[PDB]
Amino acid sequence: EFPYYLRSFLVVLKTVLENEDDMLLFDEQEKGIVTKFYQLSATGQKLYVRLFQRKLSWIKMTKLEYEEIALDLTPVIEELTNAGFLQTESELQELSEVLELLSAPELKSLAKTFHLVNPNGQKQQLVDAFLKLAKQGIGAVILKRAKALAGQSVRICKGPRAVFSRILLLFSLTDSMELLVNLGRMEFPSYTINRKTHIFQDRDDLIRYAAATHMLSDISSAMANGNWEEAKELAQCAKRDWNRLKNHPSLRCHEDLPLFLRCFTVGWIYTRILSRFVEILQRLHMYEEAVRELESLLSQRIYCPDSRGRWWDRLALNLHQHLKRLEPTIKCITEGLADPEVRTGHRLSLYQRAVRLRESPSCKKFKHLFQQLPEMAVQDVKHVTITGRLCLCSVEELALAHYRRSGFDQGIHGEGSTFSTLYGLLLWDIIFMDGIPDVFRNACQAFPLDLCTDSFFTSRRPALEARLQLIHDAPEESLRAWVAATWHEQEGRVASLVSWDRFTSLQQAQDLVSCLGGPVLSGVCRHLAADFRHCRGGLPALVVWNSQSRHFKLVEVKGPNDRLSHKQMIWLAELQKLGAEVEVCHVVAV
Amino acid sequence: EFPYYLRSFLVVLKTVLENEDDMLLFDEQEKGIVTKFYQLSATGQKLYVRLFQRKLSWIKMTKLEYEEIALDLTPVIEELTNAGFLQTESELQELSEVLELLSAPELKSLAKTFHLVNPNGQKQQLVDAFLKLAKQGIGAVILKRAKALAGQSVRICKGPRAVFSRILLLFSLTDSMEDELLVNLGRMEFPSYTINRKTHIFQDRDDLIRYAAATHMLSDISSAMANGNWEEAKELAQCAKRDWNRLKNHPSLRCHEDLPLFLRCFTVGWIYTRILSRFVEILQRLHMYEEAVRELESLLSQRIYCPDSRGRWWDRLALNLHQHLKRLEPTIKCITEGLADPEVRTGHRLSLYQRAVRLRESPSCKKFKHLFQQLPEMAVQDVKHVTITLCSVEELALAHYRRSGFDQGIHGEGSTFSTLYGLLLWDIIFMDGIPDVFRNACQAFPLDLCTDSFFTSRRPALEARLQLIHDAPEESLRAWVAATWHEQEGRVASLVSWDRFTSLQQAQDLVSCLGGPVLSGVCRHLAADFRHCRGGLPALVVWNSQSRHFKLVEVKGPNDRLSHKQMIWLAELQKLGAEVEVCHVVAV
DNA sequence: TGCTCGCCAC
DNA sequence: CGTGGCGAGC
DNA sequence: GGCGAGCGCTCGCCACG
Repeated sequence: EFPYYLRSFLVVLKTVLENEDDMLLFDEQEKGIVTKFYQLSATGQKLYVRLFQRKLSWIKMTKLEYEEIALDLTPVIEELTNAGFLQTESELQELSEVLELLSAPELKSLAKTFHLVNPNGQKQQLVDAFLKLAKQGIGAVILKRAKALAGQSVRICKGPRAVFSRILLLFSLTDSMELLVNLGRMEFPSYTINRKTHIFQDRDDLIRYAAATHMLSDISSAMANGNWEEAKELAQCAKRDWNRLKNHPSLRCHEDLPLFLRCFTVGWIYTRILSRFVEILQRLHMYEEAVRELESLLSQRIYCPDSRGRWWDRLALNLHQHLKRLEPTIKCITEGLADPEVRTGHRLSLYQRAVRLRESPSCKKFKHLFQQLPEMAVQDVKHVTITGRLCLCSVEELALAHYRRSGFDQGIHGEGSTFSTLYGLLLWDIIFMDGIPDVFRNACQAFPLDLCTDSFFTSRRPALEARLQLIHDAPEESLRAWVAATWHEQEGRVASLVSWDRFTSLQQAQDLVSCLGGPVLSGVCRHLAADFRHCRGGLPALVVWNSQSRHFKLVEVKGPNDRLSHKQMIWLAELQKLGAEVEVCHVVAV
Repeated sequence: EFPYYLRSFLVVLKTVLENEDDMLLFDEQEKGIVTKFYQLSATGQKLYVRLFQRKLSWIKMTKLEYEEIALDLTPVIEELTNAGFLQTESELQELSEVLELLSAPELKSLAKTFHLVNPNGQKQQLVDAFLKLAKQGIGAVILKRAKALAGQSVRICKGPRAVFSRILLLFSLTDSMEDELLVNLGRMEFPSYTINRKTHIFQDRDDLIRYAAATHMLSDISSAMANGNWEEAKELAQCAKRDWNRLKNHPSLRCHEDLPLFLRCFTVGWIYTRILSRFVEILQRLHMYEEAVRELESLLSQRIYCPDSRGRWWDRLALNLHQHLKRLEPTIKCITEGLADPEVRTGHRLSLYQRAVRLRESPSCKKFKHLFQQLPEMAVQDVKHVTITLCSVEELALAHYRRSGFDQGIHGEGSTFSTLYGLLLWDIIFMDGIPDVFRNACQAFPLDLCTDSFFTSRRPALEARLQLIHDAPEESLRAWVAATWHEQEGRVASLVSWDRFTSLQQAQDLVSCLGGPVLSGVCRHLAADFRHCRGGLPALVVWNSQSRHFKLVEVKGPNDRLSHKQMIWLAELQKLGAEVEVCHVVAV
């Protein structure tokens, strides 16, 4: 009677409409459109939302079926059309739009009808042949005959759609760079909402934000399908639209935001776009151009500081191998090493490349450029080998089976989620504490907005310092009981850090915290609090333990062609320093 | 002083009364009613007809205004009541009947009176609330209070009304299903022919009555559908469906099967078949494609009624399976049986074939290849399309061709050619000696017009006239047209639009441009297959009156697409050497 | 084919 | 001020 | 041709920056 998708859509509208500063990002005609939506019948509201969730494009009216709403949708379509929310095929005026709507057999059929050569050609080829054929006019005729085949067709009008689209964005900004159906059914974590800052300066700021989003979505799509040439041109235009925008007043206010909010601005999105542009240029072998763009990204310090390590490291790689330019390479590593935002994984990666360069014929002469190098070296781990199966049932599953043979009856393979879940269970009320401005912006967040930022720790330092000492010296019964508290009071609530299914039971989690002990846990929680983005990624694939003796090993698992990455090497050593027993398990090919 | 509606009503009575066998389809009291009507006063006759043309429903006497009948209608009402033609509110005893008679203020007023919750509700909601409330009776009280509001009121008595109703039907059978007696009657001059009865259409008085009630039901259902009342339309059809199978092998049907096709359309079974055919459209509007298909298979499983419709049926059946149902092999079977069926005329045939080609040529259907082997190679040629950028979509096209040098032009659709056909072949279309096509003096067309036997019954005269037209020089064409025009202008023929041409001269100029071969071709198609020919003809005919260049144009705006029939006829005209075009108007 | 719009005697 | 929710007429 | 109704959308009022 009152279905989930509508309920969830109604919640979102209510929230955004409630907030006056958000409403300042719409002009009067746009506000009027939301009003008009509210004026629609309930059957009208249902159809619009079912169409708004669909791909923005025409759909066949005989494929519309929502029996619970109306047996025959025609008069509802009519209402939505009269109100300016939907169009019918009367407004189908682009040949490409209609050619996009037709299936393959149909397109083929139409092709034979017009005596189109090579009709067996793939859809893009057919569409292009028709369109070219129209450039002999004839286009109008191909159009009408296609529409006859399509039958009655409807599309959401793009004006109103983009309004709701930007409202969506405003409601959940952290999903933009990451609609979700389950919303009616998911239980969210507890916290008190506390909003303090305007994120978007104005209507136009939102619109530029939205267009950046769609571009990023376009480019991503192209890359996924191996269309790197198309991906490049779209990126180059996007690149042009960004420089053509840098000048705008709203950016000045974005630059004033702390990092964990700054990620929800137009500029941050284009920076992400530029970062993918780097990968695209390389796939296309344009290593020269990739390098200037990298130097450009690295020359500014407002956006994506978290990414700098990835950038420096790729820049060096392109110089060292792609460009073979040895002295700027050394320069790069030294600046990179000097960059305080680079976390230890990429740092180790950069250094490792310096050593490599300082020790081959190529670089004997530049000896005086290598003096600044710190002697940051990383400890040795214990290494075993096992045989594989296949060409593979999951490497990790094979490892797990072997350690169960070696007397480790318990074992988990959540990667970073293992520890991050324990972190979550031990520090829940601090992660979600009140008094920290702007970290909670709606009641449907899975995490504080500053979580993956340096200011997470600095903003909760007193509480964090007191909790980490309390864990470090906590008795085993304390550890188990703290975990149980959070587990019992929060189980099911959706927290991005926590995997409610990672452990088979509270008891398993209690047994694990007992084996790890307070000192280790404290060490791990400190690193995650202090530097979450970097820390989360280098954690061992596996934890296995003997439930009687509480002997445990934290295992990184490596098949053929699999080798420790820099981050993983930095973390295995750190764990080893906390006295935890660590191992690298290699599966060998069968 | 003697108005059209009465004149026309008098003609209808005259015609039916004239035929003694038709009069046998009423009993004595019913005949007596018609006598009493003729007994009724001239002011009386006027009021009765004005009320007979209204819905069968109560009317307030204080809402009656007909100064042309009487300044005070009270005694006229009284005459009609005493004679048993109207009933007054003394016989108003049904709650629903009275609740249907009240307007909005009144229903609201009554609502306050009985302490109804929401007297501000809409009328139908109030009517329904009162009627439910009456299901507790208290009906009598709601009735009297409603009548107090209505005032003095009358309704046409249903017995006598149904007699006149069947008389009307007998006069003009092709008005009965028309929805899916006419006014001029005193003033229209009808074509010449000889009156010719040879078959009884109705086996008995009862068969006629069942026929008439089927007609009214079909008319009811059709009305509902037209208003988008598809749910009510469905129920009505379901009942009608029940009444037909409830009757099926009844004695009267045997005699209906004996009738030639052009009378068979005036029998109960044919009407229910039409009803079931609307049933198909209803089920599809309701998306009930499963149920639609059994009904189609059922209508196609009998071959006594509506062979004209078989093409529509086959084609819809194929589409429903091919789309939505997606059941590929029976679809192919269906199309092939359809294509095999000699009743299917060329428009739907083309439509069926088109669908076969589509199915025969996609990966989904490679395997069924052995089911396509019988396929005849009936193909229809591709025509040329031009485009230009409301006002008059037809009017815009007309203006454009005037700019392109075609100073004359007619937005005539099929009536343009059908009118020319009429003017060139009138005396043969209406020639004497052909049994059963002319049954009374008030027909607008021969009864066999829409039937196979139209052509076969006039074949020798047609063959000789079509050859004569094929070789006719301009001057012959102009002269023949003028002859018929001058001797028949004004006569009501359904084929002929006396206003389609601006003048005789325009029609003569057009026949001069078309020439004999084209005209011959057109007349042959219309004679051979009139129903199908009439519908597919181009929206426009435009011509240059000096050079006699003409173009036949079909016009398509946004959301406007060539139908199968139109594609078949553009090709045919092109084959006769006429220049044809499809003109698309694109949005500005 | 736009279109806001639904019938009832003339 | 400027804005837009927002409740009575054609 | 007559309208009997339905009925969804402007114009002012207030609040809220």
